Amino acid sequence: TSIMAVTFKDGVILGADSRTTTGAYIANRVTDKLTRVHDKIWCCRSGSAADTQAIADIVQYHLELYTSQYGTPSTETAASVFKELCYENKDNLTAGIIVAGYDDKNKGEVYTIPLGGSVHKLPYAIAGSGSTFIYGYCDKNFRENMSKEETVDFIKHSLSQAIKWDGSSGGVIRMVVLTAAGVERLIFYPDEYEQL
Amino acid sequence: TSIMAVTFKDGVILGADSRTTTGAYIANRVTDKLTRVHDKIWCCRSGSAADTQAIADIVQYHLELYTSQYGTPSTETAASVFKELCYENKDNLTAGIIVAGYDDKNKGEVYTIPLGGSVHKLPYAIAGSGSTFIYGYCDKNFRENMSKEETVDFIKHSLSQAIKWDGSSGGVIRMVVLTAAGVERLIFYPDEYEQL
Amino acid sequence: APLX
Amino acid sequence: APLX
Amino acid sequence: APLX
Amino acid sequence: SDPSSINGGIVVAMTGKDCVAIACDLRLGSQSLGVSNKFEKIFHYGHVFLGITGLATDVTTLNEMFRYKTNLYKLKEERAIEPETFTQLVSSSLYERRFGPYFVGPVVAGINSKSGKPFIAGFDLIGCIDEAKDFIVSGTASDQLFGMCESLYEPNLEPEDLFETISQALLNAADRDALSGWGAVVYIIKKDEVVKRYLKMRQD
Amino acid sequence: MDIILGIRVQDSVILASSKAVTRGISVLKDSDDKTRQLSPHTLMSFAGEAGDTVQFAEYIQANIQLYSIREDYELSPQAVSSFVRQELAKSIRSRRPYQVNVLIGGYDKKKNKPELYQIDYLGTKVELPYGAHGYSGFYTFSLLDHHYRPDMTTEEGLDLLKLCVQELEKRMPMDFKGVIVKIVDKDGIRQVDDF
Amino acid sequence: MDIILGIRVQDSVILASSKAVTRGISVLKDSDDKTRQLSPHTLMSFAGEAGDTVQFAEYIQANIQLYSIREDYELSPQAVSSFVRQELAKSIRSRRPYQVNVLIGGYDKKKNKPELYQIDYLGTKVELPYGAHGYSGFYTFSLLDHHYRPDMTTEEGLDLLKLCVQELEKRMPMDFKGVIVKIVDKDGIRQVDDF
Amino acid sequence: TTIVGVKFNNGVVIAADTRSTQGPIVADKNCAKLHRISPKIWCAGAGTAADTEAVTQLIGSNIELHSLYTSREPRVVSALQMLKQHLFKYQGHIGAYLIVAGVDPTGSHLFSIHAHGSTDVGYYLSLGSGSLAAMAVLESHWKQDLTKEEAIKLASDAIQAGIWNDLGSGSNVDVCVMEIGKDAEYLRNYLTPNVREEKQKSYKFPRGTTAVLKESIVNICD
Amino acid sequence: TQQPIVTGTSVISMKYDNGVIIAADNLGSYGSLLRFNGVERLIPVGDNTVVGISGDISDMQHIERLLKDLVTENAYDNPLADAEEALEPSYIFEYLATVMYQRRSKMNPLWNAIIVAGVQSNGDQFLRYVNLLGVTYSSPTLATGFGAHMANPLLRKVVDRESDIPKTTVQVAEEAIVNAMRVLYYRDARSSRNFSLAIIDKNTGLTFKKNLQVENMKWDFAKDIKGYGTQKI
Amino acid sequence: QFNPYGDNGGTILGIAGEDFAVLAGDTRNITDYSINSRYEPKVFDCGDNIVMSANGFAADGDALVKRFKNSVKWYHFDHNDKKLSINSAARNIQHLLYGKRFFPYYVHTIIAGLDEDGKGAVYSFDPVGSYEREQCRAGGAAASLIMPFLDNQVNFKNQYEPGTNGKVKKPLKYLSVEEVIKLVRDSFTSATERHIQVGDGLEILIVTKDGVRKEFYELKRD
Amino acid sequence: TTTLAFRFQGGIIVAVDSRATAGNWVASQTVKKVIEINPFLLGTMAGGAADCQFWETWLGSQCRLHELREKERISVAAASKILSNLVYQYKGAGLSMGTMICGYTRKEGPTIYYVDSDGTRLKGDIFCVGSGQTFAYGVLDSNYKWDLSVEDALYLGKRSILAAAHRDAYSGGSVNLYHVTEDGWIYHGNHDVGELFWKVKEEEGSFNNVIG
Amino acid sequence: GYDRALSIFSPDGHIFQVEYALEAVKRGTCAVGVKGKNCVVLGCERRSTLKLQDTRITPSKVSKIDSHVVLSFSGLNADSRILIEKARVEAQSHRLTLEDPVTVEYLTRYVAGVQQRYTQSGGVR
Ligand SMILES: [Cl-]
Ligand SMILES: [Cl-]
Ligand SMILES: [Cl-]
Ligand SMILES: [Cl-]
Ligand SMILES: [Mg+2]
Ligand SMILES: [Mg+2]
Ligand SMILES: [Mg+2]
Ligand SMILES: [Mg+2]
Repeated sequence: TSIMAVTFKDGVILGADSRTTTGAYIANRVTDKLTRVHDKIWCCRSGSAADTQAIADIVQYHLELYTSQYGTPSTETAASVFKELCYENKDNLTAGIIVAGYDDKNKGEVYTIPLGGSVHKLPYAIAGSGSTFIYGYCDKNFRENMSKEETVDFIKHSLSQAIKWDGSSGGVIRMVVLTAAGVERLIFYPDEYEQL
Repeated sequence: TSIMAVTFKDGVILGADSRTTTGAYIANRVTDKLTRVHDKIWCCRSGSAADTQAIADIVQYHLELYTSQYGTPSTETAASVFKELCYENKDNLTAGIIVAGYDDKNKGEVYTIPLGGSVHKLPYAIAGSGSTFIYGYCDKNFRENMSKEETVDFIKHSLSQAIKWDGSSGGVIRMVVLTAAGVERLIFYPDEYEQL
Repeated sequence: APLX
Repeated sequence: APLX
Repeated sequence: APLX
Repeated sequence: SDPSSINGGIVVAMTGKDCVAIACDLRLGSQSLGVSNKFEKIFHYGHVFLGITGLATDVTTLNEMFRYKTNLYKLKEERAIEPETFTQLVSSSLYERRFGPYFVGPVVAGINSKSGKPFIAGFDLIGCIDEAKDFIVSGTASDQLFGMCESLYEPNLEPEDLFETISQALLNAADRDALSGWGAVVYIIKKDEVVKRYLKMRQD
Repeated sequence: MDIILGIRVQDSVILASSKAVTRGISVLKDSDDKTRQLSPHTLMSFAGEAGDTVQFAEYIQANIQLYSIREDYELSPQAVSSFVRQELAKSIRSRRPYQVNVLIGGYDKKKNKPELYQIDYLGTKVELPYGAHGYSGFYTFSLLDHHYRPDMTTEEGLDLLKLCVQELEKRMPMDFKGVIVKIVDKDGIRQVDDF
Repeated sequence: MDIILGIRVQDSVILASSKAVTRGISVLKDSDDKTRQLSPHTLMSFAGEAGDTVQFAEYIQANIQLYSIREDYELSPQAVSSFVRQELAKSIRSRRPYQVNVLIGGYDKKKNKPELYQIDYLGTKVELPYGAHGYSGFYTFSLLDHHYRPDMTTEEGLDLLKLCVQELEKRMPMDFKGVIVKIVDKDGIRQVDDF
Repeated sequence: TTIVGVKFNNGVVIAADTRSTQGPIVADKNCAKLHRISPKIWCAGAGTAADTEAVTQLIGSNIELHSLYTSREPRVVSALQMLKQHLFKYQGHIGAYLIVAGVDPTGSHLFSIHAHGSTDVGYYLSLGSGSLAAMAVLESHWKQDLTKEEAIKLASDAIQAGIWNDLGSGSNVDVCVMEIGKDAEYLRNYLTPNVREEKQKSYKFPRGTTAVLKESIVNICD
Repeated sequence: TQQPIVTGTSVISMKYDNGVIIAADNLGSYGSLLRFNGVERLIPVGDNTVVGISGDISDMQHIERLLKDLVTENAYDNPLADAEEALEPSYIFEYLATVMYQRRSKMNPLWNAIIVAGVQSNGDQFLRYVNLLGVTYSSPTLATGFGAHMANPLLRKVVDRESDIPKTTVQVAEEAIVNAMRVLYYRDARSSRNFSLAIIDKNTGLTFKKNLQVENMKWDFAKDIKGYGTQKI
Repeated sequence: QFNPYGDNGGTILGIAGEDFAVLAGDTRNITDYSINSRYEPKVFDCGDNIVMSANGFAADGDALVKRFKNSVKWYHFDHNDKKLSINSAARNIQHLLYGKRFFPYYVHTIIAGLDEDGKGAVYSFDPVGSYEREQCRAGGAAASLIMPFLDNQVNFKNQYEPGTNGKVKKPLKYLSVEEVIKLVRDSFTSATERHIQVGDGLEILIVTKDGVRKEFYELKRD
Repeated sequence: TTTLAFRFQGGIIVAVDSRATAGNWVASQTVKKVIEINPFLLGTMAGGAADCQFWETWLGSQCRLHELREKERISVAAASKILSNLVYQYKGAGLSMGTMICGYTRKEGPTIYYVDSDGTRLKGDIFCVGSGQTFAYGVLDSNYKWDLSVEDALYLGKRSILAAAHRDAYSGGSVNLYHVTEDGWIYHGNHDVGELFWKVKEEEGSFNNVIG
Repeated sequence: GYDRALSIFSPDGHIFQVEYALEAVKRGTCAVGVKGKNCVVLGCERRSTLKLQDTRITPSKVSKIDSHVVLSFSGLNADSRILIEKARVEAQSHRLTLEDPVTVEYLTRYVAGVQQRYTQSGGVR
């Protein structure tokens, strides 16, 4: 996997490749690693497919029960529920999760949760095996308060390079846009992003 | 280690950090990883310090004996001698070497020799633990037939990022310029390159 | 097992 | 041992 | 821990 | 199966006023089983004394080897080897077997016949020379010997007083080690007389 | 292999060696003689790894016999024991060491004295009034510490030896099928047939 | 532990069990009785892991004696053997299994027939004319295959048993210090004192 | 061990502590870790004690023969090259960690060598178990253009850091100063800050305390 | 049984005449990857205590939550929560020390090395260490990780024993701490240039300094170093 | 894999007189080749004229002392402020130690005080609770260095009356507190010389019918 | 360790050494390896020092509870079986014990039981237990008769420990003697091997392997 | 679990459930024990309102607890089986640990202890 989430002026955008791996065999070339845990709180999944799915399902359940009692949860709250599961079960989990959501008060927010189950609030986050190859690129190119089109290009160019060098990443580039306007899904095919 | 060599209009430039490591302890913070095997054929050393020094010394000896009999060796020839040592002793060596030289006929040339002892002629090469973090950046920013000042900036910015993310890289950025004019040594200190 |  |  |  | 502690044993050497002392226990065993109570670990080649602890087969082999080498030395040189020179010979010989070493802890003791100076030295199994003004220790009760010597020792002891100090160092060290003891021998060495005394000690 | 004992008395050396040869869960033989005559007044008993024991014993025998023919002279027990020790001391650092423990009982005709040497596979030599190899020593040494005297006769030595075999036959786990006893004195080597 | 044998003849079951208890290089005892009477016409011999053997034997004994008192009746040898098998079959999948092998010799008073059951620590039960546990079987089974007849008397069974002990005393590596022999018939259980 | 090397105006200085250990026990409270390769080339050695002494002597022997053969004073780079190629050949199994320093016709030099055969160049270096304590001091107080007396002070201070803070190091400070145009001056026990205090009691025994079974005169003559 | 994932390096500290100083860099390493740069590893408890933590960062954040909860719990039914019954540095330490040793005894440790620095109510300086094994000790200077090997020797030159504490000012003490942080940046491969520093004084109270940088570094001599032995150019 | 044990070094020593007892211990605390503290006491007054030290793995040592101190407190609560005798303390400590038989406290424990006849008492324990009363015991890293010296100087082992042909032993006698402290100081200075984990400072706790007194002495800091 | 106990005409002799070792380090020369359970019961210790000491004093408490509950001193058989059943519960956990429960009761007479940590329980006349057991057996077996006098039996037990103390590196210190009669156990002193060896050598003429 | 304290004290200091259990004993068939100089004899009444009984298989009034001890009773027949079973188990357990059969006093003390336990345990009569 190669995944990332980037805050910008109007909110936050999540990005991911579509490759699932089983050794050197691609078990699924059209995977959806961007996952809804609430209307406008989503997550990027990396690591074990089974572990991250099981965690995401439990979080979605917790936030649905939260919403029934206390109304819309904050993005911080969602990240805290992810953390609790990842931290307390650190011995039995292989899950690198980026949590991203849109509040109207707090706007776009990104929390990354690495293997140990620590939480890190950042302007943008990158994760997955393919992220290693774009630390240099992303650090040099990220700016705060970018536009929607700029942020889409930033993610597209970043994941394009991650996919190019990482054998464990590939397929299509999926993206999910989180703003006050709503939820938009974007897809970008090899013929476009490869020749960037 | 983070090392690289980049061909350009007037020739080729080699670049390297100055960190030697003994676990998490920095055994030498002012190491010189750019090494002369001939007047205008140099190499970047990564991997084992002992192995790469022993190899470089043997190569320098071979090219000195070559020069005594047949005159100035080509950069390809120098890379072939490195390869022969790295390939035939692959079981007992940990050496990632980039060979770079200037001919007047062939101009600037770069050969990279990874762990297995294979040879790869490229426009530019990156290697060492810190190289992983700049594949994205270097691929996006490298152009053929750059000027001296552009190539120096490319290497400076690249190694700056490699150093920033790689704990095994740091100190000063050393560079060696190989052109028809001669051999120029450059050094760049943390206070400059860190805030790029 | 499937990885991402 | 020393590494680079 | 001694033995006897 | 640790070669240096199969047979057991100890050696200690000390310097005094115009004299030296070297002492050893008499035990040879096979782990728990005591086999021999007559196994002396001190040898001499002319006026130079050598004590060896560790694997008993190597103790015997090295004695035979140094007798061999000092005999040829004397024939060619037409003089007895001195302690300083012999110390170097021991070091060279042990390091020759760097990657297949004799499992021993040798100790040189003697008086230089030209200068009259008392000399002692110790080695590890591969030749590293350990020179000392005061004392050298070796064997399975080396920790105990270090403790006894460091507390009991004082400089410039007379031969009769030095005998008491080295004897008490060895005896009390041996009694805290299962693999050492079963008798003891002390050599008092003056410029041109050497006295050898067997000590009464507990036999368990 | 397993049990070999030795006792040096006033005028002779007595060696006792078990007769059993066991492989797996089967006693293949109960009359095995675990000894070789090296010279007229020198006997060597042996125990250890299968094959190695006899191969080593016979190799030593051949060398001593060669020496005897060359010089028309019998080596002293001390000289033979030193030769044997050196061969084992060489062996222990070889590619495949001889895993053989030996006792050498001899009568020195020049000194008119019996001599018993105990040598293990490492080349560890000691001269002793009484000796044993393997687990036997764990019973016999303490027994002999109590009952042995240096001025005993050959007959007293045999009775002392009977006491050792009886103790071993009582407390040892394995059936070693008795012992072959041989005496080394001024008149050479002879075997006791009724033990 | 080590050697336990069993022979079923016309009118009785004969059990022979070695007397040695060895730990390390020491025979601690040479008169050990490796058997327990479960009921007046049922005897169980045992061999295996130290401690486990006696603990298991006495536990079974207590249970059968409890049954006898409760019902005022003696369980058949077949019934006792099945109870014992089940206990071992339970044990083998426990946290720490009983490492005990047993023979059960009994006389069924309702059938007027002797019965011999061989049960190993896994709970593997078989009814046999003759049985053995451990390395003993590797000698005795073939011997009994040759000399055994189904219509033999108790005296013929004892002579057949002497032939087994003699073979074991000849070819077995360890000294097992002879055997205690017990006979199970219509009149109950008795010990042969001179074997 | 703590060992250091420091370059100055007109030469180089090296220093070392004087403790040798076997496990947690102190065998020698005053061993010499400063070795002479040639008159004006000295080396400081940490690691396996027998290896540092043996490798130092072998290269020192070959350097002498080379000096006689070439009719020239030996160079530090020759000792460096011979040591590293020897150590590399043995793949780290010869556990010699060395600081090589000296003066020669080319000038003054300071190098370090690791057991696997890698070499380093520097104005200040430290090796051994107390190298981190020493390097902390060197990194704090070192500057360009040191005088002789300043370099000795810095070197011995770096060794003291090891002596007090590293359990592997202790006892005294040895120093050797190699200045251009002058003889090298070896300063054995330059500092002795660990003198044993007076004991509370004399443990001299009354004569006859030890029980004796046998006495005999030993013949040492022919 | 654990293995640390995201980690923090050295925490260094010392006593001076009127209080204590403690410092730690702002890095969260992921093996050799210098992953996170905005990590605060000094956590104040009240206005009289600072807890400096190295090792696993997920466990550090857990300990943050425990200390945060301890402040809340202490305030419950406590009219003197901001006076005589406020949390002392000694109380905070003993609590953490208890937790650390309990976790090691259950074979599931908090993979950390911790230094609790503060000033007691009677004015006394408090400085004590505890780690994943539950091992505790106190000294005029304390440091974790590489700091133990490189910082302690430097800080001990200023305060070598108890009697040196009254003779050491806050200016001299801070200077030594800042110097030590520079040395660690030279020599520790998992250190960063950015760090935080905290002073707890019995008179001026808690001063928390963020976004400090290592400066006045010596690198110029690197230009003169060529090759690894015989190389001249 | 996580290793729950560590080694904090140091050494301890207990000697009993006629109407007193001492329990001494160095103040150094270490891990590997580093010093954690030059003054970290590990000999404690536990009340009821009992002094205690549990040397080895300091975390286990502190836990044990903490639990025993607490045991003394509850002994008073449950048995009408009755004084816990040294023999009763010893037995209680055995159960504390053996309670963790399958996950032991990694320490050598020594307690000192006065028995119920007013005579000096020293008890020593192994890590799992085996105990024994003695006149003399050294524990910890340098126990193997100090203990044989104590056998010789406290219990007069291997010492015979001069001129008696090794037939009459040197008679046993109690030592004065002045003589005992001389032996303690010499024992620790000797151990400091030859053991790297021992040094910095020596703290002695002396127990008489009047109470517990302390004495401190400097030790070498290398 | 070397411990023994044997039955004879005049009751039971019990003899033990006093050495404790941690590897090759001699930890103690003055260990009490006999525990006095009651005036008629003794227990011997070999193996783990703590294991033996802890559980045998625990055994003493169980024996005391028996005589309180049953108004009668516990039998040697029942006392030994409490210990053997206890260690059997711990089988596999790593307890190390070689013990002998020796005593007299009216119904049993003089009785010795061997009990060890793998659950073995054996009644017998002679046992030797410990690392030096074989050395003790060698002397004891070759001199044992049922008709030994109290004086001779005491000496043989003492002499057998001395033999093991001498040859076994992990045995030594001193010999503790006990004699068990119908009237209870009787202590026959602590005998240091330091003096006892030379005294026996001179008077008996044995130990000729040693330099006199 | 059913916890009710069924056996409790009354104002006059009686435990009625224990006393009413004695009435059940008073209802039971008569049992007598007489011990001689070298024997004990246990006699038991059997009521004759039950003809057409099968005396071969009908539970006997006197039960063997071990080969050397017997137990007879008066009261509830079903209740007695529980006591007899427990006694028989304890008899075998005693032989196993003490290596000696129970004394009559010990066996009695055990049975009496069981009966007592059922007078101050919750949920039992
Ligand atoms: Cl998935
Ligand atoms: Cl991934
Ligand atoms: Cl390098
Ligand atoms: Cl690299
Ligand atoms: Mg870096
Ligand atoms: Mg001894
Ligand atoms: Mg020290
Ligand atoms: Mg012994």
